[PDB]
Amino acid sequence: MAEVLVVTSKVKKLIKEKGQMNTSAETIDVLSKAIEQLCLKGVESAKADGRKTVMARDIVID
Amino acid sequence: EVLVVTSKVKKLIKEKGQMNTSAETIDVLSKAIEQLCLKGVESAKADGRKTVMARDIVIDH
DNA sequence: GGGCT
DNA sequence: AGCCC
Repeated sequence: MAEVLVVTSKVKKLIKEKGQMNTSAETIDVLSKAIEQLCLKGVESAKADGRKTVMARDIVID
Repeated sequence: EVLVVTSKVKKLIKEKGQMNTSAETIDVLSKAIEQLCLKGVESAKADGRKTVMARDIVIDH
């Protein structure tokens, strides 16, 4: 799907290796929505600063 | 290390923002995913489950 | 590599 | 001049 923004295999490997847990399909969808929201907040910060580039300091996790 | 699909993130930010994406931006997004997944493991384990589910990924903040 | 922010 | 397409 063109909608998936996370590397499914690497996310499942992290959760398996660090948690001994499986990962639901819906977990991948929520993580992809999280990325989309972070990128859109990033665009707003960069635009407010009059920049053309989304930089690390534009991505704030509360 | 990289947990986001770099080409799709750059396409989203280019298409939705008419902006470039810094290399460090990709690293911060990957750190964000790692932290969300590890908080997910905590919630799932606390609930006695063997699967990280959507309700384990808390993002409303 | 070839420009750009 | 460091860094992005």
